[PDB]
Amino acid sequence: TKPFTLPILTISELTNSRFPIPIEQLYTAPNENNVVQCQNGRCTLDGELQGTTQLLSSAVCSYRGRTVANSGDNWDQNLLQLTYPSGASYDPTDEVPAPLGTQDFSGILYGVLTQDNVSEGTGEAKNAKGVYISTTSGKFTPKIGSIGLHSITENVHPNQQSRFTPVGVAQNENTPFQQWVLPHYAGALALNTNLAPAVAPTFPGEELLFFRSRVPCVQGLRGQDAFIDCLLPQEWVNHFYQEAAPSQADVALIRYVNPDTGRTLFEAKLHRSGFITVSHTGAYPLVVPPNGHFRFDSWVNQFYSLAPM
Amino acid sequence: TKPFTLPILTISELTNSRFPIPIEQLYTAPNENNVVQCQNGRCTLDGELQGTTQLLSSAVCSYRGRTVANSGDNWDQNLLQLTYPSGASYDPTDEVPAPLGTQDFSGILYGVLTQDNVSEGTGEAKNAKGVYISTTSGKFTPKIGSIGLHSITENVHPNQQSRFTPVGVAQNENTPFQQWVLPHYAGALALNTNLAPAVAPTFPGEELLFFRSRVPCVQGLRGQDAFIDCLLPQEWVNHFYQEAAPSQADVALIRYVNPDTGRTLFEAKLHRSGFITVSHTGAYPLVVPPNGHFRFDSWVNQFYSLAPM
Ligand SMILES: CC(=O)N[C@@H]1[C@@H](O[C@@H]2O[C@H](CO)[C@H](O)[C@H](O)[C@H]2O)[C@H](O)[C@@H](CO)O[C@H]1O
Ligand SMILES: CC(=O)N[C@@H]1[C@@H](O[C@@H]2O[C@H](CO)[C@H](O)[C@H](O)[C@H]2O)[C@H](O)[C@@H](CO)O[C@H]1O
Repeated sequence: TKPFTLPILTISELTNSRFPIPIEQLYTAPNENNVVQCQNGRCTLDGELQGTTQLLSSAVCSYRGRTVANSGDNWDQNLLQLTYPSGASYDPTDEVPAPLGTQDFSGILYGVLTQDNVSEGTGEAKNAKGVYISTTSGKFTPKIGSIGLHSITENVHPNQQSRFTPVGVAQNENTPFQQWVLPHYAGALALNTNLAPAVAPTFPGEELLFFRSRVPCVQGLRGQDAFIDCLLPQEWVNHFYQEAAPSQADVALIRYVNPDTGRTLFEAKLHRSGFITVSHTGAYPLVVPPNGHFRFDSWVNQFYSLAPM
Repeated sequence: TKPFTLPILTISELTNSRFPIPIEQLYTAPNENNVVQCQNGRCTLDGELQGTTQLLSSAVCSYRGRTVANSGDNWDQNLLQLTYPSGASYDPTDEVPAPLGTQDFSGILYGVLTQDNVSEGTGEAKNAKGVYISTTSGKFTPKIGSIGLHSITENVHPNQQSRFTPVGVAQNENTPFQQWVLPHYAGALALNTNLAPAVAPTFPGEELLFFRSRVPCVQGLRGQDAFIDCLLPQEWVNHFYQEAAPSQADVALIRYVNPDTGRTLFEAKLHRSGFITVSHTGAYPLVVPPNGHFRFDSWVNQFYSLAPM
C-alpha cells in the first residue's frame, strides 16, 4: 500500500490554487453565511481532481480563444470563444461546471488580452488590452464556451486568436468581489452543475483552515484587502495527483512542525475529500514561523479530537 | 539509495521555468551563435537549485517592492526598490546573479504594476499601471535591488508598495528581444556573476532539447513568434528539489513514451547538471502525440550513443 505523503514546502513555497499568486498565510474563520464551494483547488487525498481543477497555475483564471465582435452592448464590446490549451473548441457536454481553470469567484476579474502581434512602429504596448471579465454580465457563459470582455485600455480587435492573462480583481460601484459566491457558469438565471461539494466543519469546535493570499485589486477596496482563500495549494493538488496514494481513513492527521526547533506548533485534520479543519473559534490569521510546514502523522477517523489550536 | 524519478506529466501539463506560461512543444536546434546560459529553470538532478531559480511560477519575471520617483532623465519615470516575497530588503551580497526569479532575457518585459488600492469612484483599472521593464536601461540593476519602470498607462505613484505582474515581452525600434543574451544584472558596463554554467552539446551529432513556449508580445514581432525556451520545466525543477535523489552517473537516460500505445518514440540524455541533449541535426519542433511523457530508464555515462531522433 503506497504511503500517503505531503510535499515539504513552506508557506512562501506554496501557490494559491484559485489565483496564480503565492500563499501568504494560513487563516481560519467560521463559515457563517458563506457557502464554501470553490471549484479550483479541489482534489481528494488519493489524487482525484474535482470541480474545475487542473494542474497548472498558469491556467487558473487564464483564457484563450477567438474574439467575436459584440456591438449593441454597453459592457462587453467583444466576446471570447474559448478554446482548449491547444486550440480545440471546448465541449460543453463534459461533466464539469465549466472549463478547467475558470474563475470560481463572483465579480470582476482584471487582466491583459494579447492578440495578433503588431509592428514596432505601431506603438508601446499596442498589443496589450486591459479588460474586465465580469461574472454578472449576461455574456459570462464559460460553460458553453463564451465569455464577455469589457475593454478598458486599447480597443480589442475581433476575429483574432487572443490570450487573457489575469492580473487581479476589481470592484466597481455595483459589482462586489465575492470569493465564495460561485459565478453563473451557464449564464444569468442558470444554476451550476457537476460541482465539487461544499465543505464545512462537522465536529464541535472546529473551523476550516484556509491557504490565504491577497489578490491585487485594480479598482475599489480602498484601505481593504482582496482576499482569496483556497482549501488546498496547487502544489498539494499536484502532489496528490502524482502520488495517488490510497486513503486509509476519513482523515489524515497532520502536524505543523518547525524543522530547526523540532517542535510541533499545532495539528489539524486533513479530510480525505481535500480540505483541512482545525480546533479554533473565531477569525484568526495563524502565527507560525516562516520555515514551518505540515507533516503527515497518521490516519484517523472524523471523530478524532484535535488539540485546540 | 533513493531512486531518481521524473514526474509523469504531459507537455500541456508542464510550465515554462523562464516565463509563467505553459509549455507548448519540444524543440531542438544547434547553438549556433547563442550562449545558452539561462538562469531560471536551472537545477541539478539531485535537487541543487542554480542561477536565479526558485520554486514558484508566480515569481518568475514578477517583482515587488517600493516605488521611487525618478525624474531625470531617461525612459524610467520610477524605480522599483526590490523586496523579498515578504517585504524583506534584498541583499546584494548573496552568491547569486540577481534576486531569484529575475528575468534572464535581454529586451523589454511588459506587465502591470499594482499599488495602494483606490476607491471605486477613481475609475476602472486605475490601480493597474502598464509598464515596460527594459534591460537596456541604465536603471536595470536588479543585482543591487533596483529596476527601472517605464510607464505606458496609468501614472505610477511614488513611495507605494507595489507588485509587478508579467504579461509578455515587447520589442521596439532599438531594443530587440534576445532570449539568449543575459541582461546586465548589475547595470550597464558591469558583467554578471554567480551564474549557472552555459550548456552546449559535447557528443557528436547531439543538440540541446528545449521546452518551448510562445510568450505574448505587446509590441513588435508582427507575423513572428516570441519564443522562450527553457532547459527544464518548472515541474521538473520542483520535483528534483523535493526528491534530492543522488545521481549515479553523468547522464540519466530518458525515454519519451506513449502510454496508450505502449511505444517509445525517442530517447534522450538528461545530464546531471539539468539539461537534455538529443541526437538530431537541424532546427526541429518535435512531432509527438499529446499524451506522451518522459520516463527515466537508466544511468549511463556522457559517451552513451543515442538512437537518432
Ligand atoms: C458601475 C455601474 O453601476 N455600472 C452600470 C452597468 O453595470 C455593469 O453591467 C455589466 C453588464 O452589462 C456588468 O454586469 C458589469 O459588471 C456592471 O458593472 C450597467 O450595465 C449600466 C446600465 O445602464 O449602468 C451602469 O451604471
Ligand atoms: C525606440 C527608440 O529608439 N527609443 C529611443 C530611446 O531608447 C530607449 O532607451 C531606454 C533607456 O533610456 C531603454 O534602453 C529602451 O529600451 C530604449 O528603447 C532613447 O532613450 C531616446 C533618447 O532620447 O531616443 C529614443 O528614440
